[PDB]
Amino acid sequence: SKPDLVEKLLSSDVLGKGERRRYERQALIREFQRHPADTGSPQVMVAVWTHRVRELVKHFDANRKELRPMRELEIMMNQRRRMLTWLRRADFESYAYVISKLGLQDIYTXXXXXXXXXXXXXXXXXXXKTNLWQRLRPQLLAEDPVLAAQAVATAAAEKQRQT
Amino acid sequence: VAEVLEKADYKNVAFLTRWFLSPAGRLLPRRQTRLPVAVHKHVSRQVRLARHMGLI
Amino acid sequence: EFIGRVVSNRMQKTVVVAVSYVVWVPKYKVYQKRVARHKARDESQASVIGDIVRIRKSRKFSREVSYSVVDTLRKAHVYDPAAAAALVATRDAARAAAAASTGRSDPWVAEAARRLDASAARLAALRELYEKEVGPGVPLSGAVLAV
Amino acid sequence: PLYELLMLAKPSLPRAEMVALIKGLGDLVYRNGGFVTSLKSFGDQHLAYDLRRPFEKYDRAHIWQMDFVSSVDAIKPLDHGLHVNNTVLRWVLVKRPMSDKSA
Amino acid sequence: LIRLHLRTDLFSRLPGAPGSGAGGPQPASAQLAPAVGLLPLSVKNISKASQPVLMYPRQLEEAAARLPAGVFMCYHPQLGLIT
Amino acid sequence: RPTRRANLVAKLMRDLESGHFAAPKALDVLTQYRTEQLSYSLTGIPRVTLPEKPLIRAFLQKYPEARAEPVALDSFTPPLARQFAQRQLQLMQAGAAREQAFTQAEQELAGRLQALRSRLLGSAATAL
RNA sequence: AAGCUUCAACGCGUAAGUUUGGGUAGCGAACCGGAUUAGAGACCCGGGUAGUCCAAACCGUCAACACAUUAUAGUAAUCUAUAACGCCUGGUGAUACG
Repeated sequence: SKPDLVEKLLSSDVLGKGERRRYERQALIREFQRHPADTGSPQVMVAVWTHRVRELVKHFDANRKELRPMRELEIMMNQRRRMLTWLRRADFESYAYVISKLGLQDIYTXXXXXXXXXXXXXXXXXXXKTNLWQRLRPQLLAEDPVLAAQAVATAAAEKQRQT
Repeated sequence: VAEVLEKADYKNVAFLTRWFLSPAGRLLPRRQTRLPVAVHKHVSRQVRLARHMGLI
Repeated sequence: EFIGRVVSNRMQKTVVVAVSYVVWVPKYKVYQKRVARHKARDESQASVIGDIVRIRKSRKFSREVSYSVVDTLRKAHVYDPAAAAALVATRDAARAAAAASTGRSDPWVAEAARRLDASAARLAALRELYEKEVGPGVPLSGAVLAV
Repeated sequence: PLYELLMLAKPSLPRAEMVALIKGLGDLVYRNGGFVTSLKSFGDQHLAYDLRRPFEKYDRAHIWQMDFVSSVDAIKPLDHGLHVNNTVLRWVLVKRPMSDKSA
Repeated sequence: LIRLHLRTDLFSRLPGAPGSGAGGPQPASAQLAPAVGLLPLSVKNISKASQPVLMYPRQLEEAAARLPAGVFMCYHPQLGLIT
Repeated sequence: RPTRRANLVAKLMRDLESGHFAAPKALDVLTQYRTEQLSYSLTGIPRVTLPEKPLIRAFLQKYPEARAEPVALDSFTPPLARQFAQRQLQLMQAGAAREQAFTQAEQELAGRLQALRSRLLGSAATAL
């Protein structure tokens, strides 16, 4: 009985979800690496940042009036953009490998965003005073298809839960 | 004087009435303890919890 | 002859090419870099965006298409999603297979040993390349040994 | 995360129901996969200041401590457990580290 | 970091050998002992990371009299870091 | 508002070369023997920290009579606390840890400690 | 090297002010009352409404100052080489248009 109490202590059930998400964060570092314990290759970086922006975007439809680490949310999004746009130039097979495993589009840069020879399907958006989350939400929805899927899923969920 | 265990987190009356609490329901400030100032601030926090507590 | 990056291929039998040409200004003794855009004929549409191409003057084909594509030097590698999933399969197969064959020797020890001996085999190889190129000599300079 | 609760209790009731009140809080933390480490009271201490602006209960109040390991989901039921009962006045719930360095 | 031992006076102090320097502490005759501060005086970066300047060598002579006494540091691909 | 600079031999030199007048008489002194003017700046505050501080802090915490030797400052013979700390340190670099060295230093230098406490009790009976 | 800067764009933004909802310990514009003085509209004594309080939005300007741009390289700079910047060009005249 007392060993059962010890294993229910040492479980991840009891922890605060800061520590729970940190333990599954080194689970993800065990997943995405090229290697036994590589923690600084750029695939590790973008895996951490993509997962991080997913639990923070859940937290940030939950809390809207937060303002201090929303700067940090921008810092993750911009440094992730820097990391993909570097890694495409640097090691392309790792680039394609990661944004297939995570399932992300291409975000590289009177210009074209490196489309093919033929079949030049395109996606460009240019305008012809906002608050924060009313603009930071649809960008982060826009580049990432998993977040768009979560958006349409929770939209259908609320529309059939109110009905 | 700076024995950490039983003084660092502990809100009970004895240590604070000995060396941390002014007599008129008030506290002993930084100059009257001669203790490391961050540790003093955290135990001053503990004492000032204990002035919100049912004790003191 | 220009060697400059493509930027547009949305365009029939014609690619828009940008070249970094540097103009002098006399006032400040500073070379200012501008980039001009040219329209150039290609024939095979093998130019994906990001390719480094060689354009040359030929007979004009239009009002503003004036060069012709000679050769694409460095190919721009492109995102194929199914091939990317194939690299996912091969890459985690390689990682799991290496960890299973390895897994006391914690796997870092075995891989770092393999990287040490791989670097040693490399250093022996380029050292013997230097040995066949030069002979027994101090690595002072190759400019000294060019005599 | 183990949670101390140096909470107050009504001063001189017959103990037939304050023990039942702790049975209720023990039932509340009994749920959600966690349990009390030690239930250490301090008997009774007369207080330092009066409380209950409505009904004027007074000092001489009773003291209890729970020391329970709980996942964070159980706190909102514990908030109801400490909020609905008018036999208790104040409750202080503190996190404690995994070295089990409790009060 | 790379610690330059600056030449304070009008002699190098080879018997000092201020850290690294010329091997062997023997000049022939000992010299004056001047108290001058540090002889690289008012060094001017005349190339400049925005504007590189080629000075075709007669222009280099005619701008050498524009500035006070001292030696240009120059680059050339066949010769490296030159005067 | 000018600036302090080189001194006296660059200041004599550009006069003395031309045959202005004869020198101040110590020119042979000024030339044959190397100087240094205080070329005054801060290359870095060299606060080179003593290794004997933790050993002397512990020994002065444990035996405070080691604050009370008479000691000749101007002869470089070491005092008793220094042989304490040097004995502990030479047992440290011998390979043992700190506390076993402190115990061996307690055994191997206590004799002068009871000699000193006898001397201090004699001075105590002298003063009172 | 994925670094530096930010033209452009875009957010943060003390406090006032406005729209919406109410009601409100203390704080303190109006409105009436009295005072140094000849008139007194102010300082000061005297009650005290919006607003200060809350929740949502708009505004975004200022001795918002290290008046010390940002960053790197040197031992917390106003010792100063550079990288991208932003701003000034005698004073009075910046308000009016768009």
